[PDB]
Amino acid sequence: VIQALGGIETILEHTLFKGTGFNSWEGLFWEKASGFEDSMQFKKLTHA
Amino acid sequence: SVLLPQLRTGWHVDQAIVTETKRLVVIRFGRKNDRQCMIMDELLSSIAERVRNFAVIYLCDIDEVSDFDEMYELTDPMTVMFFYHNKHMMCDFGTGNNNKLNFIVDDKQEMIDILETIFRGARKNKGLVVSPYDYNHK
Amino acid sequence: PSFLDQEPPAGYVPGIGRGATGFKTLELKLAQKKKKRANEKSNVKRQFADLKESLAAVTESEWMDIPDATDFTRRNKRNRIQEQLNRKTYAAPD
Amino acid sequence: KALPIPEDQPKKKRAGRKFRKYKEKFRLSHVRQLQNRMEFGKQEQTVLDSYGEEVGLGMSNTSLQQAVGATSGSRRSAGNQAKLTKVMKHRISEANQQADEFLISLGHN
Amino acid sequence: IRQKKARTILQHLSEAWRCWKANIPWDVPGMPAPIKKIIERYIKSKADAWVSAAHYNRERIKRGAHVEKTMVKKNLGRLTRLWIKNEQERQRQIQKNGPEITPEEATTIFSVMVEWLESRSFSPIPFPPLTYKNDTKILVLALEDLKDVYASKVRLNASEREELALIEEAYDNPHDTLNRIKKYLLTQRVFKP
RNA sequence: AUCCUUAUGCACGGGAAAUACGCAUAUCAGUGAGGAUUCGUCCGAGAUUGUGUUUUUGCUGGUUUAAUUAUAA
Repeated sequence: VIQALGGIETILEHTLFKGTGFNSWEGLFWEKASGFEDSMQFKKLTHA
Repeated sequence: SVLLPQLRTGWHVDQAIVTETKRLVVIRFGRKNDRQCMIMDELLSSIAERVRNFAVIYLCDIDEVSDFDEMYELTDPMTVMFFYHNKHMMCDFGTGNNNKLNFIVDDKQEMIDILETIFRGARKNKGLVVSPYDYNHK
Repeated sequence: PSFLDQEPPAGYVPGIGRGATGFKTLELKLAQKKKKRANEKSNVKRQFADLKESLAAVTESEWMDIPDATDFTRRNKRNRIQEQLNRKTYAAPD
Repeated sequence: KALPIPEDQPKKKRAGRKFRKYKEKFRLSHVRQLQNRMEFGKQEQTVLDSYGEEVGLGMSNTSLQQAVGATSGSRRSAGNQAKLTKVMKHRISEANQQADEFLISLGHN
Repeated sequence: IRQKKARTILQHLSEAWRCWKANIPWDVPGMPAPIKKIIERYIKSKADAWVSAAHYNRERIKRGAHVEKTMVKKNLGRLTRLWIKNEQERQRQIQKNGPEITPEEATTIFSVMVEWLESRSFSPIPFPPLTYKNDTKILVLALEDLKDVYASKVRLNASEREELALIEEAYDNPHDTLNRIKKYLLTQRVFKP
């Protein structure tokens, strides 16, 4: 799928990722949201 | 219904809206022979006590007192409106009319998340509350 | 809700009352075309009519003297046990 | 019973020693974070659930341990290790002894 | 007198409707007979409406004519309620009218097996000896299979962490837990709902 | 005179839990609360009901420059 989309760069051109202006992406990690979300669930929260 | 108190006068109206200090004000404008103005009357009938801390519910028939019709632009059988410290609370539902309310909410839990969410917003003074739920297609 | 008990009016129009903010002849023949227009032109209740009638014999003492209600399903107990037991969660050990 | 009031409160922050050990339960571990971090540009490690569905454990192994499939020993928190409720505890132990005397009645006979 | 009593009257409309949701026969003294009759007839009406409505929605959900949403949700409840009701019925009448086998039939059946096994030369299963080489080499298997609901989960709810506790203890002090088993087999005939 | 025992109280050191604990003019409850089984028996003190808190109780912790005033004219 990646290659058939024209290789990574041609994707990232679809992103903001140049905005963060890392030169190359090769050192980076994402942050799963599920972590943040859960880490906010152990608190005490109204259904809303 | 019996739980829900009602309004007989524009005087009742604006006194109420003024005279509830610390909590939201909820008012149904609808005509007893409407369908929804029964249904929604039920939905709110079941939430009355459970919210009574931070809000309060009142029923008003347009046919009783039609005064506000001109000024608040009342069409539809049933429009709920929310007032907190005399200000018209505005929570965009994505429905396309941010002011007031129209349609029927089919879940208690939802409805509570609304009355609450708006409330919490109105305690900060933000004019816009952003609904939890975009029901727009209605 | 004392002003539901009071319920006076005053001389005032509601709008300024709060300081509110918004955020025969032609009609005659019109009526002619109205009544003209329509000129060309429950079961439930019926059921219960017998019983609501047969209550005719019910003394107002029994109306006064009647139980009010109960809970047979124990809605409270089990309910509060649920909304108890779920109160918290935890983290799944490593 | 009426829902209390939506309004948030200023956080009381009291962190003892005791109170901390009582926290370590509810707050994500370290490892449990080294899951969450999804290495950019490169497919996760995932494993197969009971259901075979893949649970991504993203960074939970430093990339040196992916090449060797070294899994992890790293740190295992004994703080959040799950433990019985009070009641259940005595039903357990109780039943255990009871069954054990029944047994020993098969021990001597 | 009315209004005050009117409200409560509404209640027994509810507690009626629930107590039919529960099958409970719902008897109160001091409830004047005619009213109680009324309630009955009412519940019959709302009942039939509710049931027919549930099945009505259902098949639609199978076809997919737009069901809104809360119908998809509540439907499962307002339905399963029934399937329980049907079950409770079938078993009432399997008390009253007694088992449906009749012994004659049973004789053929049981015979069939017995002949089969003899023909098959088959020894029954021994109750596990208190020393059984596979005991450990078994428990682990069974214990893991109560484990793996969880192996994804980040957040154990309450009832869970209770289980996962047990699974770990028995998974720790086996000889004790085995003894607990063997007793349970040899005696326990009563169980929690 | 010395020691042990028992219970209770004040303590000191140390650990453990904070789905635990309360509270109640409630209601009952050795004049049986509740349970068990090998069906012969055995066990023998709280249960119910309502209610409140329960990621907590009190406290304490670290990051988003004063006024006064002096010349020879």
